[PDB]
This record gives sequence, C-alpha cells and structure tokens, in this order.
Amino acid sequence: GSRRASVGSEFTESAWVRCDDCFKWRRIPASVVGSIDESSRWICMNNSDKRFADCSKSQEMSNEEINEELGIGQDEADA
Amino acid sequence: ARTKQTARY
Ligand SMILES: [Zn+2]
Repeated sequence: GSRRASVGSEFTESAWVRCDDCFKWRRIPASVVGSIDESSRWICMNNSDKRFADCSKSQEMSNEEINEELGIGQDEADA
Repeated sequence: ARTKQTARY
C-alpha cells in the first residue's frame, strides 16, 4: 500500500517527495509538501518537471547523497 | 508518500 512506513515532522521550507510507484525522489516547494498527505499517491508520472517525470528518469541527488544532506536513515528500507 | 525536507537554505 502507498501509506509507506514511518513519518517526519512539519512542512518547513522546500522539501522532497517519494514516488509511491517506485521509490525515486524529487525536490518540491513546500506548497506541494503541504498538499501531499501520507495517503496522497505522489508518483513520477505526476511530477512537475518533465525532465524527471518517469520511474525510468534520473533525480536531483542520488538516495545516498540526499539522505546525508538531511542527516537521516532513508533508503535503508531497500523498498 | 513517505518523505522529508532538507536543512539547507
Ligand atoms: Zn517512480
């Protein structure tokens, strides 16, 4: 199910979002992170940026580079 | 959609 495990806190300034059809990441304004709930199925095909708007496209920072910028245990899921 | 937000201004 798309209500994937764990959660953070707040909306704050500009954020990331995960694809619920794979697991790839995209940088978004906080106006989208306030619209997307845990139940909201955000995916690559819906992505704002047509350069990255597929499960087959790339991302702004690889999962082991982004999770280090936040300083967190993301991608450890393997799923 | 499990995610987070960067501590980088
Ligand atoms: Zn995807």
